[PDB]
Amino acid sequence: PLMVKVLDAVRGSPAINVAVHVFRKAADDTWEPFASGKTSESGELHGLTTEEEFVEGIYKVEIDTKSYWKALGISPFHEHAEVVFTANDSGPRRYTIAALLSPYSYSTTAVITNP
Amino acid sequence: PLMVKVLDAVRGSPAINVAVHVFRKAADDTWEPFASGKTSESGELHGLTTEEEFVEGIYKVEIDTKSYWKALGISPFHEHAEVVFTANDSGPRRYTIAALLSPYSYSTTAVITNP
Amino acid sequence: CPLMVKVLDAVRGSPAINVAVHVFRKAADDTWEPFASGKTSESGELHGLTTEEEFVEGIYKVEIDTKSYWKALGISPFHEHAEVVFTANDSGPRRYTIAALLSPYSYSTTAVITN
Amino acid sequence: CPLMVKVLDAVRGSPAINVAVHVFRKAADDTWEPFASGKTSESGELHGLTTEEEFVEGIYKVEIDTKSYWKALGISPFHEHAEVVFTANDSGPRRYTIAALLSPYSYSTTAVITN
Ligand SMILES: O=C(O)c1ccc2nc(-c3cc(Cl)cc(Cl)c3)oc2c1
Repeated sequence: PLMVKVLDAVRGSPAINVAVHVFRKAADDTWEPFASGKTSESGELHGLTTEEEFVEGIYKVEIDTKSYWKALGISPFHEHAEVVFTANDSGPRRYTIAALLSPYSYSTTAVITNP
Repeated sequence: PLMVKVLDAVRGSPAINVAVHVFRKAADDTWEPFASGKTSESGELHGLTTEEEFVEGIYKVEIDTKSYWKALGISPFHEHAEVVFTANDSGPRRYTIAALLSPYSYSTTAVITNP
Repeated sequence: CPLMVKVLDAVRGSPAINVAVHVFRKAADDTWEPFASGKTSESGELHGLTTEEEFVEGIYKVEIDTKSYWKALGISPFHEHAEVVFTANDSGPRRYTIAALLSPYSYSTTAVITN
Repeated sequence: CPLMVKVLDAVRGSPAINVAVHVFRKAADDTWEPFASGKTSESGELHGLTTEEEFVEGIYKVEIDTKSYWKALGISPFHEHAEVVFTANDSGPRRYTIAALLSPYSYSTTAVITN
């Protein structure tokens, strides 16, 4: 129910080995760690959560763009790319969070389907 | 060897039924029709060409964004989104041309892999 | 003068007017301390946030209230807000423009840093 | 005054300086007639392309010479050029800014139309 896809605009390739941390807002308004993982050779990160566990809430998907670029030897601008959204508030949906990275810019979009 | 993927930034969905025309620059410098098709329910267009037919050359992938938005009843800014590039000049590659559409904006990127 | 925020609307092809923007500075304890705020003008710009003396090196977060923007236009948006988190570095150029391009299910951001 | 082009560099976080830009008007026979051209300034902007009297309704193409830009910086780019093709419509607002954000394998463009 939650997938992350990351592309590299400098290389024209998937962004491989990008760390991604997902948080969910708790009742006390703090960000609780929810799931994390790394993008594969295809730039995709599957297996973050399950439909049972991915309940309604406000989620933050933090894509660790600085760590990605630094591991490539590049000094980038941003610390991370964040995507913050309410999920599953009209029932379960499947969400793909996609991002396109450059050293001084990024883009993100959501692809949401109803099973 | 050539796939096109189109996403809709207003709907948060694949862009379905987007017409795409591919041209290849001829020896006389005109744009020759090369292949065409429509995106599926997943926003993807497969089957445009073959590795035999997709020789070296300068290609133009024209994504018919105005026709897409007009079919949704929206008056958009652009006539189309174009992506013009040299392909297969260091041997065969597989190209994905991706685009993200809004009524007054679009983004495009390339994902290129070597089989 | 050292920091400007510019916000554009990809749906209407216009500046994003009267958008609330909050800037925070990361404190030593990793919390986000309020730093400056305002609303974008008719040109989508927010000037006068800080001065050279106040804008020291460090990590800053620019939060753009995209949800209220879209709702005021009668549009249901995906994101709670847009975030741009970056490091200010004195060894680079001296004026930072943080630009954002908004759609309901997507946003893009870039840095335009000049002397 | 009715038409301005602004070009930004997503790799360096800067304006895209000294980029050649050619504007064409679609003729009655569907060919592209030269209309105006220039090179972007230190701010990434190209002003003075046309006047109100000259800029009539019709379809225009703005070609940005991204390939030369990247090569002058020592970077191998994907695209031959970037294109932005749109209709000028008198029933909408009166000043058009065509903005482009460049990366080696990707570009984004938006319209900022104001009165
Ligand atoms: O090849 C695929 O399956 C695949 C999937 C998701 C994708 N998301 C994009 C995408 C995202 C942004 Cl934010 C801007 C642009 Cl231009 C493109 O391209 C994708 C390609």
